[PDB]
Amino acid sequence: KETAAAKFERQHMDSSTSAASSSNYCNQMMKSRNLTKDRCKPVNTFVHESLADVQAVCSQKNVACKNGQTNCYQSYSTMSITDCRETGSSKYPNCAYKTTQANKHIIVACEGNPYVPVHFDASV
Amino acid sequence: MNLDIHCEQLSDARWTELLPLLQQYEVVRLDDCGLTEEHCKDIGSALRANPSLTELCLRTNELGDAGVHLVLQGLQSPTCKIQKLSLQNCSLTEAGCGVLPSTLRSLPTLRELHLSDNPLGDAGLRLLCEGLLDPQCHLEKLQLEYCRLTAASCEPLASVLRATRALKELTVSNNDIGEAGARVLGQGLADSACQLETLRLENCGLTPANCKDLCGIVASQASLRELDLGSNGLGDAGIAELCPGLLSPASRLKTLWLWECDITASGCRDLCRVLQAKETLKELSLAGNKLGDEGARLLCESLLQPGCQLESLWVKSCSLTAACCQHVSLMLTQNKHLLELQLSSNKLGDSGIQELCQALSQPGTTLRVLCLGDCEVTNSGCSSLASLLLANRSLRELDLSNNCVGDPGVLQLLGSLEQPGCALEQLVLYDTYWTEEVEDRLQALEGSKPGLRVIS
Repeated sequence: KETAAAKFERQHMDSSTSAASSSNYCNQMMKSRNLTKDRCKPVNTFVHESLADVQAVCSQKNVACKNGQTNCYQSYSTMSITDCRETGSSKYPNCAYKTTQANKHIIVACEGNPYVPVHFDASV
Repeated sequence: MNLDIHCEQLSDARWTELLPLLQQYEVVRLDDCGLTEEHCKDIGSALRANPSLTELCLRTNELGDAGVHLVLQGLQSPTCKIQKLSLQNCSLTEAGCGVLPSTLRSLPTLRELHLSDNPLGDAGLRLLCEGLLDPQCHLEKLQLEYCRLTAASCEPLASVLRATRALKELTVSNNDIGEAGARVLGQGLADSACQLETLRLENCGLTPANCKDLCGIVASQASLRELDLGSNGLGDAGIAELCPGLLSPASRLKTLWLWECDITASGCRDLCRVLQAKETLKELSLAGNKLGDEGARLLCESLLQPGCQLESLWVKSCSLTAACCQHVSLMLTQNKHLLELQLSSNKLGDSGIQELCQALSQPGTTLRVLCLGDCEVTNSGCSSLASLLLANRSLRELDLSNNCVGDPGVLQLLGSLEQPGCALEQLVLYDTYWTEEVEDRLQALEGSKPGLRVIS
């Protein structure tokens, strides 16, 4: 199963913390979200807003994604996010991440109707 | 047999069902569960009555200073013949460290201990070393990363070292000890009877000055297989100061980690005399370092000296551009020993990818892994990768995550994967966007040839 909308809910949502607790946040999340299962996911971002405050970006500003496709709506509000980024000492199975918290606009892709988001594109 | 709740917030019923099993399990790994002091009480009790347990791992749990004290007391029974114990991120402060001495005394079975990510402070390390000394303590692998250990912690460790001959692995990474402390430590290591196999010191604050001291250890520790020195501004000088010991005929270092260490072209020149000299050096990271295309040109020359038998090379983010691919590729065609290549996060662009594709597509190539992660490859670049996938027989993995690839790109990759003679096994495409139409063809190709994984 796992609808691409679910893959998204799993891979990039954290409505509970409003900001990353420590510099040791990512190392856990990447683990408890199976991003370091087969190999270490190179990078991943988590958004700290409520889901509906995120599913609403699909009827917002329409922008072209990094790959030139047109279904990427960018949000107006600077949302509380977190950039997880593999460290130089990340030789899978041994995975390691550098946590950086930040508030930025988040562009995401939307697909279908219900026009839900299905891939995190970038922050600005 | 092996308990393993991991990332499950344990229900009070599952904990109680579990309880009597704790006295039967050989291995327990209660990593990141709802564990607290409460659970620790039962763990402790159950710990003192289990005659077979050999590894306890109470990772990422707010066990705390109180809860750890009790869990510890569980291991404090004759019955307890544990050999590996981890309490990574267990919120243990230099306060709960009070029982470490009494504890290491009774466990001459313990061989592995992980205390990382715990704010032991130097006060915690101190008490930790009072146990490490007793002739009834014989630890082999010690890990103390992210412990808020300043340089004060170095003398008592230098001390633990001059007295031990057991330790095979030491990892103190991510503790601001500086140049002075590491010298106090480098000194102690020198006057030590042990034969280490692994030594790790990341973001520890060394300077070129400390390499001079390392030069000895490396040159003399014949049991040293991995030397992880990343995130330390040693720069070119330190490197230079470091080689005399690496050439040491008694050094068989297999893995040398040197990422984000301030090395530029100059330092590779010093390193290349090693690759040419050392048939024992196998893995080697240089990610982060601004080697540039010339740093590249350089390394290539020694991967051609057939006496160089290096297998895994990582240059993630090393300021390379298309201009190195002409060299990178030439090496690739003639080199019979290199199997893995991390070229990620380097602006190679479509043009760079292609020379690789042509080089690699020649007969007899050997590279099994090529990670072109984040190298500015577009839909038009998957077209070279496509022809590549058809003609090359050697490649087992191709990472291409984080590029400007879309539907037409994948589709061109699939054209080649869906064919019959394709030898690839994993195509790594994390963070790439494609639609249902494609995802179907994917879940579909992932149907025809199931022994080929396409990860994302």
